[PDB]
Amino acid sequence: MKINRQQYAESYGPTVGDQVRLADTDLWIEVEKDYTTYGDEANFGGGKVLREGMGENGTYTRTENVLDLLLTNALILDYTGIYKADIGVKDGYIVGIGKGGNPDIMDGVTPNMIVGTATEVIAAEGKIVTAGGIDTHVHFINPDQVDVALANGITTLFGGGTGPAEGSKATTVTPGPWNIEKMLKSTEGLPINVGILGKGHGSSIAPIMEQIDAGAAGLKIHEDWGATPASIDRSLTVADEADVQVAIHSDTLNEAGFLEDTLRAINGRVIHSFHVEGAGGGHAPDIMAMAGHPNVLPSSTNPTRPFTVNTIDEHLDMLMVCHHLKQNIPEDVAFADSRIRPETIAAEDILHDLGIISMMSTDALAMGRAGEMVLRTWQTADKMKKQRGPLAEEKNGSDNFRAKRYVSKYTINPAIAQGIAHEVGSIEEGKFADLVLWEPKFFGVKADRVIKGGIIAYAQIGDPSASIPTPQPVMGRRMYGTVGDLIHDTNITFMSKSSIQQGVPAKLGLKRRIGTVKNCRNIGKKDMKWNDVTTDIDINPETYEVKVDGEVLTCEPVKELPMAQRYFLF
Amino acid sequence: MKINRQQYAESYGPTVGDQVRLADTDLWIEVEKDYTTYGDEANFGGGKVLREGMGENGTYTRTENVLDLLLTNALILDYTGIYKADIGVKDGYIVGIGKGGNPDIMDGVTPNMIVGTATEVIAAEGKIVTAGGIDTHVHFINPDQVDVALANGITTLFGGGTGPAEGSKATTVTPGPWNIEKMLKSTEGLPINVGILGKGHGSSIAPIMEQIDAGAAGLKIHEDWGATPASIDRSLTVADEADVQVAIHSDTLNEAGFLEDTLRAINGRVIHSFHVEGAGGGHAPDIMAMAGHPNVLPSSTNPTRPFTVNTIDEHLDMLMVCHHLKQNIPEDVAFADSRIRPETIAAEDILHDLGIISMMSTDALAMGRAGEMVLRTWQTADKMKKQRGPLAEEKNGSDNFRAKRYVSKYTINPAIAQGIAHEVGSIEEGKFADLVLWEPKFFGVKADRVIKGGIIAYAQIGDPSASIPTPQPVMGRRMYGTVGDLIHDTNITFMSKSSIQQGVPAKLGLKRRIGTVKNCRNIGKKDMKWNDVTTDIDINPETYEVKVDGEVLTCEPVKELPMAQRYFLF
Amino acid sequence: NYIVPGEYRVAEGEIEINAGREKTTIRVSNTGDRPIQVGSHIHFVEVNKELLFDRAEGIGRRLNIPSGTAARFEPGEEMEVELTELGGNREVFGISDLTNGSVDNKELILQRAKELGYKGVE
Amino acid sequence: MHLNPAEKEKLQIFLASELALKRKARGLKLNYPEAVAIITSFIMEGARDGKTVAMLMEEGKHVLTRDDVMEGVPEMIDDIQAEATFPDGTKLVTVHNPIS
Amino acid sequence: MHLNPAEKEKLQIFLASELALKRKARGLKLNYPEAVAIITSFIMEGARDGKTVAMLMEEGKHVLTRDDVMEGVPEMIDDIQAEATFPDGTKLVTVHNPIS
Amino acid sequence: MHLNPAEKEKLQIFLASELALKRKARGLKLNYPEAVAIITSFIMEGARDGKTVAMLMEEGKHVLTRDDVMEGVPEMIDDIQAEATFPDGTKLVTVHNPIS
Ligand code: NI
Ligand code: NI
Ligand code: NI
Ligand code: NI
Ligand SMILES: [O-]
Ligand SMILES: [O-]
Repeated sequence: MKINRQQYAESYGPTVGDQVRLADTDLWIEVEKDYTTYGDEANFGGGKVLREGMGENGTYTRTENVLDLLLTNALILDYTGIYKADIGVKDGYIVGIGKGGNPDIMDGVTPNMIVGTATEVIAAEGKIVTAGGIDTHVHFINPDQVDVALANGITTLFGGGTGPAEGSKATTVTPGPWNIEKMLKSTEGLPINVGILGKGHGSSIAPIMEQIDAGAAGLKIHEDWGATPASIDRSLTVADEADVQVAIHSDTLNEAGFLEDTLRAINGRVIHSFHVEGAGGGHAPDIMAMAGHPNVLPSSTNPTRPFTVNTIDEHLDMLMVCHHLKQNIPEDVAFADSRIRPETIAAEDILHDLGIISMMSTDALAMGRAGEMVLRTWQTADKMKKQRGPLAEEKNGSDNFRAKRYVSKYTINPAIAQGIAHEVGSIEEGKFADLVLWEPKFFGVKADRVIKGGIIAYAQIGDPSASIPTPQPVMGRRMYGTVGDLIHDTNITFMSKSSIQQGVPAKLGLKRRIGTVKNCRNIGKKDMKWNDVTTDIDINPETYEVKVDGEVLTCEPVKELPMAQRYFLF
Repeated sequence: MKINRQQYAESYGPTVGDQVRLADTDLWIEVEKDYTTYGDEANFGGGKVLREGMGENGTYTRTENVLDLLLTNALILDYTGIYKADIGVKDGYIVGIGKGGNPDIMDGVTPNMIVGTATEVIAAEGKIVTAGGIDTHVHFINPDQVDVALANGITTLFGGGTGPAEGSKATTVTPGPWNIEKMLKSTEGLPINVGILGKGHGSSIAPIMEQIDAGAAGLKIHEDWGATPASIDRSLTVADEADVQVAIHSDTLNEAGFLEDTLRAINGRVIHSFHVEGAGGGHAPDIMAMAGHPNVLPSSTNPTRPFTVNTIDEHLDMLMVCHHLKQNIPEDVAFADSRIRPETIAAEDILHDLGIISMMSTDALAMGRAGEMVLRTWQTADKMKKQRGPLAEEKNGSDNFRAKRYVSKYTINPAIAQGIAHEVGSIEEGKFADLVLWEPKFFGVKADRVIKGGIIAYAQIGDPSASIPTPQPVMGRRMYGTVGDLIHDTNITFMSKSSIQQGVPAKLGLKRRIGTVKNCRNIGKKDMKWNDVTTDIDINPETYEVKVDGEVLTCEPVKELPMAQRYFLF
Repeated sequence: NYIVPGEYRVAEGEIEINAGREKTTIRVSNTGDRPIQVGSHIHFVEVNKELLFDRAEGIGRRLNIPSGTAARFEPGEEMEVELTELGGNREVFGISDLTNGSVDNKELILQRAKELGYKGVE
Repeated sequence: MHLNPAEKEKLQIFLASELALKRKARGLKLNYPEAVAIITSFIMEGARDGKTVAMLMEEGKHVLTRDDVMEGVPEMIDDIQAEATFPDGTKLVTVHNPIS
Repeated sequence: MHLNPAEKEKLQIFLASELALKRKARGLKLNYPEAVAIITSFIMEGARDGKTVAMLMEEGKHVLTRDDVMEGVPEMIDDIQAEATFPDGTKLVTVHNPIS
Repeated sequence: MHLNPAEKEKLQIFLASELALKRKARGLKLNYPEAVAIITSFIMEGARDGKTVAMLMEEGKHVLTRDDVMEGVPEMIDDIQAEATFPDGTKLVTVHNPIS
């Protein structure tokens, strides 16, 4: 028997050569390869394949190559490829990507992907499956921000803060041993992976280092605490000793130096440059030149992504109100005009498309939206396809190259930058089972189901009083992975090696999975997947014109975006 | 002095011979007996009886026959009787049913029901008090389902699932040791009693048994996992070894056998037959014949209860959409027509009334409503009184026989079936104090207060900012029994004897009360209270006509029910 | 260029299921008075006793239909079905307990089938 | 009032439908959640009126047409499901392809 | 807006009252929660208008009559209580037997 | 509908604005939360209409005047901020001294 390709894709999801539109964008992803054996596809339900003696093995105990969970027929979108496979989970980790079922009767079964008595099933046919998003610029200001992040497919928050204190409202900082300890204890109740940044400020090593020993996963250098040559230097000395990452929001005011002074203080050491375009902060007007250097891991925050007709009006006003600036004080207007620049925001769109900016992030509740990192990544990719065309490297008419370049910006690249890519950031065997299922019509907009440590944590689901789960109102809801003690097993607290060695988890009574930060100090730009480009970026101090390889980088703002008014009630 | 009966009932609740209407139904319950001493009724408030040196004893310490809690003047509705008594609670258990107060000065005080310094008071005058409902067909799909269940007086959920995974959306199954461990840890946060079912599927004993050792309280055999002769046989061999119950959703498709094949695999062993009418699943069209056998404990799920003019249209459409069936594929229409049958749904109403189906259950979020088990039990009893008349066994014009037959279906019978009736399922001395208070006008519709382990867990209560608790809006709310560590003392996790002996609670850090499942394998139909009838049920394979003792069982669907649009906002 | 959010653009062609495996057509009759529906992946010799067919021709085989679909037999209905070969290790356990091992043990499978009254053991 | 959890939740649907109907009245093409809210609230108000499940399965296909909604919204909505209290208790309504 | 918990909750009462008034406008006899919502919202809007507690105790008995509600609803509602901010601060209104 | 947390929350603003507009219609001077609700809902409905951030910064200063609100309310409201989905995605609107 043969099955026509339309009916095959409707039953099992798409197969090799089939294309899928991402939401209401112009972007198409094409299935590159498929791990299945045609005729032996796994599926679950009445009279379906995953039944005892059939596609479910009735012999093997859980330890004998049997899965805890099989996601059937997933369309994976990952830096590693765009392809069709079953995904096998065991002990909260991805253990197999391939073909699940019963080797008794099926050909092509991946040997550790047996469906047995112990196996739960999630149907992913007709879903796109991605890694959980890794947001590395989070202000911990309002605990309601966690569901916002989960609803847009974010599973890891790296940042700092103590709630709506002015330090935290401005900076991703949890300062000092006591605030760090308190926020590690708060984290026990947050249904998302977390890593905490200490204050990257001081002129003696001991005040900075004692934050790493207390359980910080990294540091933040911020101009509001003094982004001085001394604070930069001492933070990077701590980081090189402790094997944690340092993020920087540089001296916008150029008070103690210009960009070249900050780069001399960095002295070739690895650093994560936050909101590298500079609307979110940094040396006016040329901070974005950081993104050309081999020791810089450069991220954007989301409010400039992508460049739209309301962007400048929105940002200029937001900067003036948040800094208490007066429209009638010429120094205030000059400062705002030096910081919010259409020239660098337009160039930032193109630097993303070229693989020169490696990462996205939110700046959640400080100057960015907790639930729009994934959303704005795809809106940027879609705008760039419209304005620049398919990238030269594309084939078959697909946008696969662009899709891998852009999915890397919020999955694997932040994880590499932070020293946590051994645990999270991609759909690979041996990594934690943080997985997001998307209906293609909602791709990048609203996650269907968010799996944390192999258990559903968050889902779009309906009336809990109904006969079935789909009746209205369908809304984002926390699921059983967030309830009781299961919140401890489905989530990771990322901590420094020293805090782990010194027994901070046992001292504080932390019950969450403990993740080790490591391998942050001997990476660079070349380690950013699909986004590894180093180049001399010139920013004209008079016109704010950005040039790369002698060419001005400019594009127009757009009046409309996809993934916007078709989807949202407000 | 003498008190007229109307004023007596208004002050103290009804006494011997008085009748009370259940909600807006036609059903009347009559007080059979009263434990009080007239003139020495207990009551609490200003100038009332329960005061120091008066109806409250001021001498005795808590250990000296003093209660932690006295429910005064309760109208108990229970399989054991419909009667007026005070209910005494101590250490979270019912310790006395009788007459509370102070033996210093009162006649007739039950000796362990002293009101002392240590005693809290709940006024139950003019309330109906029942046991918490025991729902034995729960899909754990959406944690919001717990409040839904509490609001309709359910206090125990037995079932399975891991949240909105396809396996869980179809089947009451938490598969394998790891998913079971994870859901036991989730249970620590759910403010209701819980027992978890493992997957009753496999051809070797070890994969099935290792779920019981991990902390499952029972098994579920479901056609979607292969309800084969082998899976049935191995599950019942495990169950007989482990002393846990097995629930079955049989092979609707008759793929590996007909009903007689499933009964031969069961081989006289005890089994709980879920949704025995068969709309919810099972051998088409004759599964309901299971309910005639002495080794079968038969339950209904709630969507067919009772038979109404919208039932068939609703079910046929629900089955087609949930199974992805096409109205233009003749095999799909034939399957639906073979499964949704007015002939068996109408007969199911009468089999409940005759005591041939012993239990109700929800099928919460799979094909049934988490908050309507109690509701639909009484709507069925009311429809049967209207269509069949008072049962022959009634006296005094009351519906007491019917009320005891029907309250048994969602209290004591599920508890007996599951092996948990030593702890829960009835208002008896020595059982856990899971008690539901109902205003008669809301009886079976909306619980007033739900007591879990002797502390209020859930209540219909008003504005928390008000001077008093009754101002609007009055809505269902979680109470202090659900907050902090008290959730551990007010709720039971039911587990297998082996998992308890192997120290699973200590291994997982479970803090909840641990209940032992036992005495499930040497019961039968004769052990179902008020619902113990065995008979040859014939289901005509051509007309789907049900006959018992040579008589066709049929009734009309109704256009209206009580306990419906008078009460609900939607 | 009307946009259907999340739409597919499937490639040209057709998917051949169970490619390169032997196919077999047999006649099967539902001798019972209730419908029987048989899924794609049940070992065909182990189906409902009241299905009458050459049971030997079901050994080591299943229906050649798309994964997750089923063949329906109304009461009294006789029709032809196409079978394909089981793959992997060609072992079956459980189901009706006729095989519990290699599907190559034809003699033992049919002896069990005949003793338990599976129709069509020839 | 004695609201249960579902009654509290379903007030949101009514509210979203009122919001969407105001947007339609000032001449906007409706989006995906607006359209779903309007059709869902219509079903629950129909049940309250005492219509049958069959009447609402029919009527729900004629509440909004293609020219009431943005491009792609008809194809995004495969079916709208709602439970409400009919005169004969809670029932499930499914409206198939409500916007053709 | 600086909403406190009670302000958030009491928006639900207003919303339920709007729902109930729409149902009454299309000719339905109102049920128990509908009737309670309408009378409760009337009390809180009266306080907002600057009426006295005594005025609302009187007026609340004339908002709905027997022929506005289903059989048995008058006898189910013994009293409706609401707190609202009067010109002289929060006060409790109780309306006794509002539907006679 | 697939509501996210912000969509659920912002329905409250619409509801509070409807409540406040009913109070203004029966002749009341509006209070601080009423005024904030009305101006906030105006901004989010304007975004839905496809107005620019600049248009709403202008219009938001003319929704309510001094004689629509109680004494001191104009001086209590220094600025009203709202985020909504414009045709070009979520943007922040700040209205400075909306009631002069
Ligand atoms: Ni910054
Ligand atoms: Ni920041
Ligand atoms: Ni079932
Ligand atoms: Ni079920
Ligand atoms: O920032
Ligand atoms: O079920």
